[PDB]
Amino acid sequence: QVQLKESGPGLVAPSQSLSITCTVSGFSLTGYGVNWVRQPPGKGLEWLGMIWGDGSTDYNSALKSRLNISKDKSKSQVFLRMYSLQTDDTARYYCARDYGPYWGQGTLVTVS
Amino acid sequence: QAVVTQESALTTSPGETVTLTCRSSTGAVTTSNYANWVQEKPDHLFTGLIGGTKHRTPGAPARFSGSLIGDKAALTITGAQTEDEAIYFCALWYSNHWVFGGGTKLTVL
Ligand SMILES: C[N+](C)(C)CCOP(=O)(O)Oc1ccc([N+](=O)[O-])cc1
Repeated sequence: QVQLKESGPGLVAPSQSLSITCTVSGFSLTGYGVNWVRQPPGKGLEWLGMIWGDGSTDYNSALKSRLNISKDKSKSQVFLRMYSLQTDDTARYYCARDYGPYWGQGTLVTVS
Repeated sequence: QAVVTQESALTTSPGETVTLTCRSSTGAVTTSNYANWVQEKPDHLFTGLIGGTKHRTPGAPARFSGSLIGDKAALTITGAQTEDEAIYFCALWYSNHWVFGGGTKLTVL
């Protein structure tokens, strides 16, 4: 059994930034990809980025500048980061394992 | 830019065979686009159904099956249940990103 888990920070203020952590488990972080998908409250799913099992990471073009996916192999965590927080960023954020899929609970992130 | 299309919603009934279909704006969906199929349950529960255009995710029930049909991909349920009532999502790998469809609302009556 696989298991991912979105351990992020409660609300967040406009202008300030956020940071979320994916604690994967049940497998090696170099053997697959991990994506950060996010869904605005009452809205479509949206990809923000991915981080190859090798370390390469691609980014949703329009959200290039604010992100940063990365991961600590030993800690078994994958980390994601936006900057310049605004209202339309209040969404639930999830990390998905490649080759599955295998989704994470998510974790609502508000923005006040 | 690449827009993915799914049927907004579809109605069925128990024991029936249903087909949801993820298409592309650029052109025919292929094996290159690695079609992913995810089910959204209430309280926001995503569960992987179909992987690699057609690989049953090690968990999805045998009644879920993926494949390409024409210039598009498709998820079919063969003998649907009440509990299959949810919104299904599909993503399309366009080489370096992932594009999500708008979801299909499937009412099981
Ligand atoms: C395009 N890429 C490489 C960036 C992501 C592909 O991952 P996937 O093919 O969607 O997941 C997969 C891959 C393979 C199997 N299988 O049964 O061999 C199933 C699901």
